[PDB]
Amino acid sequence: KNLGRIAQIIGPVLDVAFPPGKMPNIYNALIVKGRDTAGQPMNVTCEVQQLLGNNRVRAVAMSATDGLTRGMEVIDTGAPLSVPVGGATLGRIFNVLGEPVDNLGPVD
Amino acid sequence: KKNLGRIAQIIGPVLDVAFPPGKMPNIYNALIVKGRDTAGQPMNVTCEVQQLLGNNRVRAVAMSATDGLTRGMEVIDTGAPLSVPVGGATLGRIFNVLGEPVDNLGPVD
Amino acid sequence: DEISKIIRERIEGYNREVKVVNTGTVLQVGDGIARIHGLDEVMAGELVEFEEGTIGIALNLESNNVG
Amino acid sequence: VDSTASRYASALADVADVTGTLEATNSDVEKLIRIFSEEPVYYFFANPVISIDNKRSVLDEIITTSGLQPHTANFINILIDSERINLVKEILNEFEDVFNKITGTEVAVVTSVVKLENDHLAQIAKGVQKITGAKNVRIKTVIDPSLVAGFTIRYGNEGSKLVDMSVKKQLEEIAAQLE
Repeated sequence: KNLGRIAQIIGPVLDVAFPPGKMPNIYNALIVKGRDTAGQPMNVTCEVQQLLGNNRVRAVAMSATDGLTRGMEVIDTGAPLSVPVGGATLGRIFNVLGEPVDNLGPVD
Repeated sequence: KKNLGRIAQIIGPVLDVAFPPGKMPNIYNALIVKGRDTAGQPMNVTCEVQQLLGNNRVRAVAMSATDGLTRGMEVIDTGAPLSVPVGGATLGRIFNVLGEPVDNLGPVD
Repeated sequence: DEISKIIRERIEGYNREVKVVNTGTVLQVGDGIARIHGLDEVMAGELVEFEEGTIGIALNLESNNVG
Repeated sequence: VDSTASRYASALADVADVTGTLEATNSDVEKLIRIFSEEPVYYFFANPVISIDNKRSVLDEIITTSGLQPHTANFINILIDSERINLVKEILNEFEDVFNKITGTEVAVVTSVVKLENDHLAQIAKGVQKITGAKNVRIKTVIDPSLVAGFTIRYGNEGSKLVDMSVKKQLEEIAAQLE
């Protein structure tokens, strides 16, 4: 739940600062609320692949990192990568992280 | 031109020179070391810059022998790349990169 | 310890001098790239322009510098 | 700990030991720590896109407005000319520790819900003086309502040695009822 900041991004890898005591465990998702090319807000996820220490965690972004400036507000989920499961999954094509791309509709 | 650079680090063919904080030579300029040989006469080791190292320091490239240069020598910028004589003058003379006629003949235009 | 008002004023004035909101400065330019100081609000891939307009794009967005 | 910084602070502590101004220099670096708890002066000194001459001027101004010896100021001048200015916070945080080292005043840290008297502080201080060889033993307390039964003491080079009498009984018997 801790709200973090961007230190560095280098292509798809990231450096996310965090509160001095609280830190995500390794393989926790990182929600970075960004913007589009015209500034409408969009979300790019990341995954903690390493904990470098000194309140910095290494994050590999599942989406392309065009839309994410340095110092941007990063939000932690605490739990690992959640995906919807059940009868909704049958017959629908998904992305990497459960958000479907058949465009019949959203998930349930 | 009209400045003074200090040799700071010589790892063989590469040279670290420091300049006054304002005046800094462009990339691919031509330094000229006012060095000396083993006989002490003022001998030149012309020098091409490749990269701004930062912290008012640059990294360079020596166009001739490095054996005989000390940390604390002096160097002068020309403000331009290594100019070479052109035209009908340079016809029939051995030439080096320093624009020097190497064969035992007189000077050039 | 005592931070005087002339000292504080000179510090803040120089910091405003070096840190302009839209811009930054050049640290090192080695063989076709640049490590730019500052630019804490810029976007990776978003084009930058130097003095005398020689255009460049930004990739290596590090913490001290940006590539 | 032969860090990038510990050689600098040990050199300054050695200079203060030979010259004989150690307890003054600790107050000096406390003033400098209070200086470098702030962001603007630390950003002024750390960042590499400010020329050296105004740095000289403003450090001389801070020395004149704070009244210090060149015994201290030469260290900061050496730091800036060697571009280790980014680690002044580290050097000054470890210099009090190397002062405790070469002047034998071990910091003792305890944490509990503690509301102690001079008896607890004095007796545990003299005990750890006996078992650790402190010239003078000095104390510190931390008040935290988490630990119920007893305390949790920390000491050593980096607080590395720990013998807690609050929850080791707890966790020991929690692990031992299954064992």
